[PDB]
Amino acid sequence: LSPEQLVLTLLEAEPPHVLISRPSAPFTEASMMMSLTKLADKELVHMISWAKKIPGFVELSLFDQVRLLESCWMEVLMMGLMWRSIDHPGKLIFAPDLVLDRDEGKCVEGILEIFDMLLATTSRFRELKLQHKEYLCVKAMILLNSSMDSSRKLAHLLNAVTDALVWVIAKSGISSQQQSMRLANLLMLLSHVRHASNKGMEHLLNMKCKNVVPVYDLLLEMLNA
Amino acid sequence: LSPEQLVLTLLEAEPPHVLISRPSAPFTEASMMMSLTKLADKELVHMISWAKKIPGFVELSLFDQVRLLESCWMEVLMMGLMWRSIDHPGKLIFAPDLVLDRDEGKCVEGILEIFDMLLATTSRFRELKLQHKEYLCVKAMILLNSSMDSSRKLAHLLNAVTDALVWVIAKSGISSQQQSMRLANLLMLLSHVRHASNKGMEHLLNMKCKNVVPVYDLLLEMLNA
Amino acid sequence: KLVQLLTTT
Amino acid sequence: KLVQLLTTT
Ligand SMILES: Oc1ccc(-c2ccc3c(Cl)c(O)ccc3c2)cc1
Ligand SMILES: Oc1ccc(-c2ccc3c(Cl)c(O)ccc3c2)cc1
Repeated sequence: LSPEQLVLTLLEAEPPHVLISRPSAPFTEASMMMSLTKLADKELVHMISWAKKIPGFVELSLFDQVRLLESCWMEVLMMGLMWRSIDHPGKLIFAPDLVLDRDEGKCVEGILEIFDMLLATTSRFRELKLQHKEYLCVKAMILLNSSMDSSRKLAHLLNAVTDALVWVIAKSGISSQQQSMRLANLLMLLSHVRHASNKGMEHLLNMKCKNVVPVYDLLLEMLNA
Repeated sequence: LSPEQLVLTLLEAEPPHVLISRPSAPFTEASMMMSLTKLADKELVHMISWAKKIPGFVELSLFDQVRLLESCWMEVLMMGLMWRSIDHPGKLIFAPDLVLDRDEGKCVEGILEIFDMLLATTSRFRELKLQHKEYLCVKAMILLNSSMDSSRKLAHLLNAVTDALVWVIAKSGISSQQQSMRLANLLMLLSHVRHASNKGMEHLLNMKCKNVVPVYDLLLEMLNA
Repeated sequence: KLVQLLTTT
Repeated sequence: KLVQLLTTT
């Protein structure tokens, strides 16, 4: 499977946008967690479908496929989020009708922190001018690199995508030396996405223990792992 | 300042080998945790000096120097641990007089999980045959990228170390495609070192709250922040 | 559930 | 502690 065929396969696998309506009245702590938890749940279902379309994912053992999704689901969600808010500085596009402003994150006890590092990482992506094709690879890599014989298969799958990212970047035309630089700058961002995920899931866990909103089924299973 | 000269200065910033003055003896739970915290505290002092020796670090605003260190210290600690353990598979070389086996990490609850993460990421760097000069750049990058007007200096500095890591890889003489692949596999592991980091803190912070770990001034400050 | 979507869907 | 070691050598 050539790098371009892998990228084209990922493009096609791009999940459709989950539509959700912004509450009619101004957000409350509950209404918001309500909208974010619902969105996440629905996006998770689409994420599993997306994963089974990632070249060679289904070939891994089920227990592996499980560990990967269990450890990266928030990162993949936030990487998608950030991408959607790319051309909207200061704004976080959780959905076509659910646009959140950095300031609205105050109706929630300690989520503004999350919203800020999300916007920040986004600005970096915008600054670097992340491309759609690069994005598809970075997102697919997040899943495969969350390894946090079958395993050996995993290494080969992750290299395939890396070759794809390299292939895409080369097509930008920039000097070889610069291709290494962009490739590096894009990946260094994975840690930031990783951080937001940790403080994002920790926050979510707290809310549940707080009963600030109902978190069950898929959303819950993923929370505990 | 050429990449080669920048990597040299990093080699020159390398902190000394630290020992905890502990005579050979089987490890208990309280004896193990005190050793790990007493060691981390010493290394913390050496880490401050290290960063100060990183070109332009002192040139940063005092606020930045602090934020960068308060967030990456644990990662930088584990990164160092991994380089020292790279040649002793199955063992975690925290210090010459503090070597631990995966089973010995069972005395302490939760530690075993962390040990696995550290051992896994280590054996992972081992397969990639991590070169010292690569280790120097990576560790420097962990510091400069732990960030979540002055910024230009940071970015410019982070950029240099990145440019330095690319150089190191280009000198290995391997294929160009492989130079990109290697650079990629290396940066992807930072996510893992960052993961065993958050977990490491969580465990330590839990130990702190229980006053079961001896009181270490520098260690405590770094943990609270 | 997670396993369901993976193997049943 | 961190700041004094940062401002002294
Ligand atoms: O596409 C998406 C959809 C939802 C999220 C997201 C991010 C942070 C969250 C935090 Cl901190 C919570 O406490 C509760 C739910 C959250 C949900 C991220 C990306
Ligand atoms: O160079 C070093 C020295 C020490 C550490 C280290 C790693 C894990 C730790 C955990 Cl889980 C604790 O609960 C308490 C202290 C710890 C200290 C890491 C790198």
